[PDB]
Amino acid sequence: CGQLRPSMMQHLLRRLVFDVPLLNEHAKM
Amino acid sequence: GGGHRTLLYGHAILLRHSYSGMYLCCLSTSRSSTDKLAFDVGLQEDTTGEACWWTIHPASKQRSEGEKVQVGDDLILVSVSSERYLHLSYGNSSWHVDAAFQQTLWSVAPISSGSEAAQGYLIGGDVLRLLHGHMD
Amino acid sequence: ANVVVRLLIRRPECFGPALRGEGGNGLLAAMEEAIKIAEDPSRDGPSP
Amino acid sequence: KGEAIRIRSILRSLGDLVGVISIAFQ
Amino acid sequence: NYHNIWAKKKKLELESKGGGNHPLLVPYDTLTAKEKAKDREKAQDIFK
Amino acid sequence: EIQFLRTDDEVVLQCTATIHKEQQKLCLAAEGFGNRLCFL
Amino acid sequence: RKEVDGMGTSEIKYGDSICYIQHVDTGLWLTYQAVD
Repeated sequence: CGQLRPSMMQHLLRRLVFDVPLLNEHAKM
Repeated sequence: GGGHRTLLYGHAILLRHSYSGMYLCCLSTSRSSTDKLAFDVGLQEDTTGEACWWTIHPASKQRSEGEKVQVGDDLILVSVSSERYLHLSYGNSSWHVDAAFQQTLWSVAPISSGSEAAQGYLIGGDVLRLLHGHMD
Repeated sequence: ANVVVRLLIRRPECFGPALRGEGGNGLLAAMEEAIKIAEDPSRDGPSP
Repeated sequence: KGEAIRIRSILRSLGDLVGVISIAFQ
Repeated sequence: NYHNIWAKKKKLELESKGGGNHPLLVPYDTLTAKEKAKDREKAQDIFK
Repeated sequence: EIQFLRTDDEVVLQCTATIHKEQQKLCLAAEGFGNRLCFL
Repeated sequence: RKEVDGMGTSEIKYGDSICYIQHVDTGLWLTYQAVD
């Protein structure tokens, strides 16, 4: 409920910054 | 029903224990773990259409489907729900009946019928209480 | 798929290293057993 | 509702399927 | 700061290993609260 | 001579399994009041 | 007959008739020891 919900968005953010492959950030959105 | 129909291979059968009315039938038995993947469909009276039956298949290639079962013909039995055969395993240094995929032969034998009726006459297996004619 | 499952199930002979009834037929046991073969040694168990 | 529940239960019997959460990290 | 210099030691281990994959690791920046109490009952007490 | 298995006729099942290097012929049994399971 | 597999005159009727037992290995007959 409130253990580690919010940090997944930080993970997806850090992936989205340096996301080399196309059509990969589009599915992370 | 129909009344004393015959029995054919491939038919969907229903059994019933004689003295207790617990129809041996397709039930949600998910308990035994001797083999660690096998069932034992025990006794319970839930004759509920689809989950009701077993099904015959012949033992070896001498009689095919559609044929009438004769006396003494060894058989194979299988559920409709689990599809396991009537497995004969060995649990722990002893016998243990289960339902699995390793099939096993299963003979039958006659005991009685409807024409073989008492109507006061004696039949084996019958309980009774003995009586003197004078002293009772 | 129905016939494939019905045919696999008569002879589910995916006999892994050691489990009950069958050889394997269970994933975490065989996988953790084989990672010992894989991680330190080569593809083989005894290999450098 | 169309006889697929048999094969789905057969699949469900192999639970280790609950326990593959460990393998999903290992 | 504390438990992520610790997890940075672990990250240097996984960097030198050549990119392993084994479950026994969670850094502190995204740590679930099941393993954080042993750190909490001193990291909050210093702040107390 | 010939006779078949009608409906509504008492029967009994049999098997034959080796045990201790000997063929022990058995039958199927069930006592459904305390134990819903089946023994031999 | 010896192997009783053929039917041949279903014999015993309950209540009407009276019978007598015989242990076959000994051939003894049952009797009532009427005590004093």
